[PDB]
Amino acid sequence: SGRRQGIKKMEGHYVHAGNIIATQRHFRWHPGAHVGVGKNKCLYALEEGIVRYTKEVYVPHPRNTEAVDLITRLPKGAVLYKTFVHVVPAKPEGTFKLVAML
Amino acid sequence: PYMTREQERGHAAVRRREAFEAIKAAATSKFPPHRFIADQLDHLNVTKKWS
Amino acid sequence: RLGFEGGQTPFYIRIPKYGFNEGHSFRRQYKPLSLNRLQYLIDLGRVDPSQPIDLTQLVNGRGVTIQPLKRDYGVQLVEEGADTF
Amino acid sequence: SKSKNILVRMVSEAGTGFCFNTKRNRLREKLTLLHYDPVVKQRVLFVEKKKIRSL
Amino acid sequence: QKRREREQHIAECMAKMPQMIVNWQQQQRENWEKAQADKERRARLQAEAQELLGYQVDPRSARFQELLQDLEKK
Amino acid sequence: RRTPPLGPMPNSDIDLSNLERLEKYRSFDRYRRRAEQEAQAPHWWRTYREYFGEKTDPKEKIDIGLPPPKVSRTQQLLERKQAIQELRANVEEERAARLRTASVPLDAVRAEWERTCGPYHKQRLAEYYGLYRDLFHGATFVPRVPLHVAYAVGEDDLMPVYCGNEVTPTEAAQAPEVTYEAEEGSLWTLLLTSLDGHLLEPDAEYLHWLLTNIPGNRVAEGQVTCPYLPPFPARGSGIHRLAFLLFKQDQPIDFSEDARPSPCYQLAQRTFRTFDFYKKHQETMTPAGLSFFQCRWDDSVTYIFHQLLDMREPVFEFVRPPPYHPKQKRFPHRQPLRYLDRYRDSHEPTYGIY
Amino acid sequence: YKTKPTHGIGKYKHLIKAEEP
Amino acid sequence: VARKERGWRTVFPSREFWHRLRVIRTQHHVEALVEHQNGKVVVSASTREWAIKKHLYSTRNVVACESIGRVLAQRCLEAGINFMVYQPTPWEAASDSMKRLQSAMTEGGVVLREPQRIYE
Amino acid sequence: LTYFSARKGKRKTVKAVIDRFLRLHCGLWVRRKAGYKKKLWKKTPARKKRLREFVFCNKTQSKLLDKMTTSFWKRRNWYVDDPYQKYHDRTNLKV
RNA sequence: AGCAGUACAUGCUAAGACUUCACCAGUCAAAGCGAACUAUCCAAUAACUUGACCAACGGAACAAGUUACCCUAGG
RNA sequence: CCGAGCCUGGUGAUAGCUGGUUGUCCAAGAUAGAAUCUUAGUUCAACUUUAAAUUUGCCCACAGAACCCUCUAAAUCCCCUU
Ligand SMILES: [K+]
Ligand SMILES: [Mg+2]
Ligand SMILES: [Mg+2]
Ligand SMILES: [Mg+2]
Repeated sequence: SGRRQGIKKMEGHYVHAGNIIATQRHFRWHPGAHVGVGKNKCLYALEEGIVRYTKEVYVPHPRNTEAVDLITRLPKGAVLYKTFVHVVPAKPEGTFKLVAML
Repeated sequence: PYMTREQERGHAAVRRREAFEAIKAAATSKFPPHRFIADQLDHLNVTKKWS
Repeated sequence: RLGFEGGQTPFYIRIPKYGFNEGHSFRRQYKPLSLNRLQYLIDLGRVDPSQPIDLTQLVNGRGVTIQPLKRDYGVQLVEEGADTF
Repeated sequence: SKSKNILVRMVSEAGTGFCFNTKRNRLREKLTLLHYDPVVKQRVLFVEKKKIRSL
Repeated sequence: QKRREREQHIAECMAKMPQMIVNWQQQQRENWEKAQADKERRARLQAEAQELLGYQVDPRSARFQELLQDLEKK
Repeated sequence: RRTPPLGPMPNSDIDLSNLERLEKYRSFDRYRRRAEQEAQAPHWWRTYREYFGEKTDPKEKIDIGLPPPKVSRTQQLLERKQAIQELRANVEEERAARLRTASVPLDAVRAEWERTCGPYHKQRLAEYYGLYRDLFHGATFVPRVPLHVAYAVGEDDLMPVYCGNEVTPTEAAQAPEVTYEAEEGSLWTLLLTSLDGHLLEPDAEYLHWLLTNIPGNRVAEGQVTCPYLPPFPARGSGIHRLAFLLFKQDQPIDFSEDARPSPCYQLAQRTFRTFDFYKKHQETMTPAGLSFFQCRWDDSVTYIFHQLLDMREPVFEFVRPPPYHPKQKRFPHRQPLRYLDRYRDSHEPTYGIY
Repeated sequence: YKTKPTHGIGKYKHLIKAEEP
Repeated sequence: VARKERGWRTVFPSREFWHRLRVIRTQHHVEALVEHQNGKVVVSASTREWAIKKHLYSTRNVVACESIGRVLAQRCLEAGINFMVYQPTPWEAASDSMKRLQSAMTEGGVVLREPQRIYE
Repeated sequence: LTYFSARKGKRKTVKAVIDRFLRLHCGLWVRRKAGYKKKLWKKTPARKKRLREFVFCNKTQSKLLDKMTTSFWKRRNWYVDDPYQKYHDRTNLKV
């Protein structure tokens, strides 16, 4: 009676757009640059590139009542940190090619 | 150790790659052996006798 | 027996029925004859363009094979090779 | 026999005939909705018509 | 003919739809406002509490609803 | 197995013994202000700045411009403080501010801005647009001399160039009117370069205009080392950067090596690199002023190619990489029927041998 | 991750005084 | 066609922009910045500048915030910046200072909304 | 499965397979999803859409279906205006 | 846990992925269009659809006791 | 040996589970899982044979994978070089 959830793509792995980076019951890894979130908190790549995991300062949305209450009660000088997953775009959006010589 | 991890890096790359090419070349050269007429006609000698 | 999994519902049974093949035996079929094939047949002298070309001449020149028992209703001329016809 | 919610079929008022089942509270009047209607490609009034099942 | 009848039936009903949607939205707001009054109606009963601590059923509170019905009647 | 941190861990100075006595943020804004500050700081652990932040030489950018002007801070602070006390003294000023009817003269602000922070804001804009990266290979200068370039559009109108604003090639058909503050006796060089226009070499530029040995503000009297040529951004090639550079010469300079014929309609002869041109004359002239505008193709460009340049107009398109698909498999289990269309090249029916 | 030096970089409940519901 | 940095859905503010307007209000001054998503500051207007400060009775009031918007809008057009995103908090958006500053930007030609990316 | 019919001594086709599967001439088998018509009210739009897809069978299933049908069901057919005509032949398949 | 709240674009379509795993089933989703712009068969139905506490829950369409008179089976 | 006679035929009846299964040589070759009126059996899995096509496989540097209090160590995943 067990299921498989966790990191599908580890650090430095190459992902294509739409690849599921990780599956989680709760937010253990947060969406970074070019990483989308699903309804079930699934993390997926929005661009083709290399997966990177970093530690970034956490700032919740002002309307996230539950999270805003936490940060307001923190001692001044203390910053919350979380683990974020990013995708570093490997290719350019496009190139300019000569098509005609009018 | 005679070399550090950084200096060892890539020193054997060329040989390691060429060795795999030999493995690849052997694995793609499989084909049925040639068939020769002399082999088939030679079987007629089973009935070879002194005149 | 083949198709028995030892107790569970077989895969070929648990899939729902859908009319993929419904009425297949009554569907009309047409053998495709391309302009490439028609031109090739004319080039090799197997179909003569100087006379009316019908199913008999196409069949006689071995250009097409018609199976009436397999619901073939004739030949359907297809545009493949139109550029060089 | 009794359920908190009822499954009922909403029919479009446009007369196209598109209908979708919807959930409403048992103790409520006939439901009317502005659900989207594919046939007309725009939102249209939907009128509750027939009870399908009880949840 | 069947296609045309369905096409004409849809067109006729669609013509009446904009007015029907407007009328429907009005009855929604009407009931939306009645709901707002329902909240304040219970508040009015509390106004007649006269420092009554108990949250149990109050005869005056129920009677005032009947009295309000009497006020409406004319 | 645990590894000691490779440096000070976050939220470690915070004394947990007296948590209740510590001062809390109490507000989202205060936490956010501290959060942004912490993010900017460098950290031993992996951060977004590492992978996405641009990698640039740590050594400070060389400054090749004119020296900063000398200012007496004590006198400057004295006059400014007295000016504000005079302004605040007026009852009408206080009433206008309280009633929210007061406003600032935009024209007067820009006049003072040009004298004070404008050179440093133009440098920031030039840095953001990559002019220093592409013109001087990362060397930077502060445009101390405000350069005013305007294109006469029609008879009574003028299209100004303000460091990045868009000017169409039609408006730039003729040489612009250039003015700047120059003391008597000074000599200046003015060039116009297209950073993104070159059709053959990625790193090269086109010399659209080059005036040398300009005496003071009299641009017309300066020698025409290269006749003016309108910007011709190719259709579909995007937005191009056109940068006017003003150089303050230290003495008369011989530009015969950089001379070009009149008229010059050969793109090979107008191929230009500002870094190489400045490098040979760095001893004698210093970058003084900078203006630039953004240009994209317009109908007037076609005339330049066919008539002035006597060539066919090149057209470009923005082409994206072909969509990625996994390697097709013989049995695409659980994939929709349309899976086979992803690997299909022709939409028309095929008949094989038949 | 536990083994890595950055283990615990995102712990915050110690910073907040525990409250019993 | 340039890709915006999508993601960061669980944190504030969003990174999905090319340029954004950021307003920094201090105890004594008002500052408005236009910066690229990569963190570079394209143009800026601040009450600390003498050019603006000398025409202001106060540098911390609504009039100062409106004046910064009018000045920044002019500098934006000169720099070729016509579109940007503004990411305020609920209280900042409601405040009259930001309403006046936003109005000055829109009346100055800045749209305060960026065009969508063209994926295809 | 009948390998040798009582009257003809010939292999027989499993008609259960014909009812549920479509065989493309390339050897692929197409089927419907189980329960695509059942209890739609309690299924999300995304689940309903994948339930109405025509999906391919895996290698193991395809070989089993091939054994259960005789050669007649594997012949090439030229039906007029067949919706699956293009899918009968594979394209750009290296393997 | 075998539910409820509360919305009614839980619209259409479509790259790329995940999955208790084997299958069946299940899950996430860019772009785009349009909006907003904040189990199987069986049985009923015109259609769209609905229905077995099939709880032994991969479910035979539908069936209990007893044998110390016992019969057969191997371990 | 009649808790229901015997004989022939249906009949080489069915099930269940044992037992047996006949020359030589060479090559490869031992896995330990899921569903089921299913656990003395089976079919998809695990391992295994032959042929074929092609290109990496194994070992494994750093970096990297969560908070919630981790018994927290012994380890794992990922992984260039070799
Ligand atoms: K170029
Ligand atoms: Mg979308
Ligand atoms: Mg052996
Ligand atoms: Mg490896």
